Amino acid sequence: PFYEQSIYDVSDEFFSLFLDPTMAYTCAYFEREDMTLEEAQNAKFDLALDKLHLEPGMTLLDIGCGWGGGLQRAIENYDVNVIGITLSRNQFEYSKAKLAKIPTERSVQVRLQGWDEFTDKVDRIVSIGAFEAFKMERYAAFFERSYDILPDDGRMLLHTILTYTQKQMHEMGVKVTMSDVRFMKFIGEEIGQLPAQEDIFKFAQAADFSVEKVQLLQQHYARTLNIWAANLEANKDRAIALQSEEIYNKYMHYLTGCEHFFRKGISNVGQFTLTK
Ligand SMILES: CCNC(=N)NC(=O)Nc1c(CC)cccc1CC
Ligand SMILES: [Cl-]
Ligand SMILES: [Mg+2]
Repeated sequence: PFYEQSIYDVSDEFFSLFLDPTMAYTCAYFEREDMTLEEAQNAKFDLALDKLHLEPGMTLLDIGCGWGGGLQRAIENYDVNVIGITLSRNQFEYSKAKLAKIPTERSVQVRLQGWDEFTDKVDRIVSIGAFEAFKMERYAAFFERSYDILPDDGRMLLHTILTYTQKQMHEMGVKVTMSDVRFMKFIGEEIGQLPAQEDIFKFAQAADFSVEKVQLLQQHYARTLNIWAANLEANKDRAIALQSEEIYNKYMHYLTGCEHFFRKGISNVGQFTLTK
């Protein structure tokens, strides 16, 4: 009967207190065990981009380009035109300015645009950590739009957090405690729908994609979240100064709780190679 500060309300400066310098907010890939967080984030973008079989002169679309680290690796390591789209104004301005400083002989575009608006023809698509925000009632249209803008040899790499069914968690030996259910409720009131592995298969193969590979990075995310949490704790006083002890505690709770979910087996994260 009235109108009444969440983790969403934090500034980009707040995220720089605990993300690596490239501002990746998605699962890293510790290709070597002694990699730093930044090296492992680079390795995760490189892992994704390598699966696209990019050739010189192709155009690459990044759906949900975040703070731009994925397209930075694409511009630096491939001779391709890139288009990045995002619906975040902060990330749009950040990525446009970050990417403008990179030498290139190709075209580079960053747009404030959603996927349901995107009509350009592109040769390859990467989408890292954008799918989690889609509603399942939008899944079909997403894969259809992606399929239609690709050519006949088109490839797409979809990277997304995944959940398990109750039966799967049963068979796997994953016993969900009350603190796990308390945490899933916490995610409701502070963070709506996550796909299972089989869902990506269903909706991608319904849109005439073929699934050629799924790669699961469960324990890489546990390590990613562990490092994020250690960084934020190192920067606690600054985090509380920018925000509040309330917000610092919520973010630490959220990072360490998510870490626990990946470590114990409740959550996973997959890269899906889709071909046309
Ligand atoms: C939908 C857009 N978001 C992503 N794809 N991924 C994250 O939000 N990852 C993440 C998680 C998830 C386990 C927990 C704490 C903090 C972060 C990022 C800083
Ligand atoms: Cl990212
Ligand atoms: Mg992304």
